Amino acid sequence: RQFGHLTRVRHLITYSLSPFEQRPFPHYFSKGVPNVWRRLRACILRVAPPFLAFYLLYTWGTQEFEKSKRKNPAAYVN
Amino acid sequence: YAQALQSVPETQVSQLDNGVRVASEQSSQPTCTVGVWIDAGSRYESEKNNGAGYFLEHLAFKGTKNRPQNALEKEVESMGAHLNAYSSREHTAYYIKALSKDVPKAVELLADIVQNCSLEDSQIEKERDVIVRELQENDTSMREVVFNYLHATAFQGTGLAQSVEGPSENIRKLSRADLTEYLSTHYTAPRMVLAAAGGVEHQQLLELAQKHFGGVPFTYDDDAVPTLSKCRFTGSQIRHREDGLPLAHVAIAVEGPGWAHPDLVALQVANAIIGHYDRTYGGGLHSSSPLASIAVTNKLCQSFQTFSICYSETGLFGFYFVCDRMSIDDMMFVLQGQWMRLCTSISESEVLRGKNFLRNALVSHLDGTTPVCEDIGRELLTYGRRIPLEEWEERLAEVDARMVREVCSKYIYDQCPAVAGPGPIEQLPDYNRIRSGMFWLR
Repeated sequence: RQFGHLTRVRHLITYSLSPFEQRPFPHYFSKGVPNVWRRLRACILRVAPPFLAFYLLYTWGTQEFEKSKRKNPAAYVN
Repeated sequence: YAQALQSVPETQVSQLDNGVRVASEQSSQPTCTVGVWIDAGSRYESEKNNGAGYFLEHLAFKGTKNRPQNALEKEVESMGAHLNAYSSREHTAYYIKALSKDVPKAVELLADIVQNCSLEDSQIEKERDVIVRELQENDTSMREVVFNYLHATAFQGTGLAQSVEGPSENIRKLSRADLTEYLSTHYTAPRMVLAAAGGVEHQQLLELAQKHFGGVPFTYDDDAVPTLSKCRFTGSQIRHREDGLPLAHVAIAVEGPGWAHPDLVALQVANAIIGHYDRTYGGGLHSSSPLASIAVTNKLCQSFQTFSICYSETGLFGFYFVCDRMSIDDMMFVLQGQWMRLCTSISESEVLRGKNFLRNALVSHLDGTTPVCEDIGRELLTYGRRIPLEEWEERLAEVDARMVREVCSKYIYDQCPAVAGPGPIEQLPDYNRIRSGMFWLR
C-alpha cells in the first residue's frame, strides 16, 4: 500500500509549523515530565504486581534452598 | 521602441495642503477612468473590527446623504459611467470610468462616497445577509480559499492572516457604527489617492478635487499616516483535506520583501522563468518553463501559477497548483525542484526570455485607462511615486543570470515555506519532506 489510496478523509484541518519555527526541546516541566508520571502512575499498578510476585517467589525459593542445606542441630542430638 | 517608452507621457502628481495626492496620465482618449485608492484594508482591521472594510465596499455604492440610492445609481447609470472597485488587505479603491467630459462630475461623485455614505441602517441589515451568502459563495472557490488559508498560516497570528472578507460572526454583528468607525478612521486624504487616465488635463482634475475634497487637517495626527504592525512570517502548513473534492490545491511560499525592495524586480523575473501552465495552452513544447513542459509530459497539473504577491513591508513569493488527487506529489517535487534549479543553476539564455516575458506583461499591465489608473493609484500609495515603463524597463532590463540566482536563493534556499492545501491531498508528503525540498543536494 502506497500514498493517495489510504482513506476517504473529509473535513480535517491540520496546522503544523516548520521545525525551525518551533522548538523541539519542547515544554518539559509543563506538559513534559507531568505526562511521564501520568503514566508511571497508570500502569505501575498493572505491570509491577506480577514482577513483584516473581521477586518473592525468587527470594522465597532461594532462601528456602539455602536453608534446606544447613544442618538440623537435632538430626543427631546423640 | 525604447523611443516609444521615452515618448510616453510623464505622470503628473501634486498633493493638497489637505493630504490627498492627485496624479494621473493624459492621452488623446475620449474616455478615461478615475478613482480614489485608499491605503485601507483588512490588515487594518481588528479581532472585532474584521470585515468592515468589506461590509463597507458593499454600501459604498448604495448611496450617500446628499443623494440617496435610487439617485446615485440613476445619476451614474444615466451618464454611462462605470463605478467599480475592491478592497484587499492593504489596498482599497473606488474608480469610475466616464468620457473625461465628466472629470468634475465623476470626481464629485467619488468624494461623495469616500466621505458621505448613507450607511442606511436598513440598507445594512440587508447587505449583511447578502455578504453572508456572497461569502458562502467565495467559499467553494477552492482556487481562493487555498490562498486565504495560505495567508492564514503563512502570517499566522498577525493582521494579514485575517481574510479581507472577515468571519461570519462579525458580518453577522457589525454595527451601523463600527462601519462609520472604519470610514472616519481610515478614509483620509493623506492615505487616499486621486488618480486618473484618459483625455484629462491634470489642472482641471486638481481644481475639481481641490474643489470637492474640501478637507481640513487641524492636529499633527490628521496629517500623519500610521505605519503598520509587522507581521511574523511562520513557516508552516495548514491542511483542509477532503477527498470529496474533484481535486486538491496546493500553495507554498516564502516571505516576500515588500514593494519597496529593489529586488522585487529580479525576483519578478524569477517568476517569469517558470511562469504558469493550464491544460488549454498548447505546449508540451513550451518555453524553458519546465514546470510547464514537465507538467505536460507527465500530466502533472490542471494548472499552476507563480506569484510574488507583496505588500507594504512583507510578501508571499510562491507557487500554486491544482492537480488530480493522484499526481499531487510528482508535481510538488518537480515544481519545488524548479525553485532550486532556478536559484542554483539558472542560465542567461533563460533570463533573457524571462525579461522579455515580463517586459510584455510590464507593458500590457497598462492596457487601457482603468488599468493605468490602477498603477498610478497603486504606484504612489505603496512605492511613493510612479514608476515609468521607461524605469521598470531598466530595473529589469539589467537583471543577469547571476543576479536571479543571487536573489531567489536569498529568499528561497533553505527557507521554511508555508504550504496550504485543500482537497484530496493524502498524497502530499509531510512538511519535513517538502521542507528538505528547499535545499538542493548540490
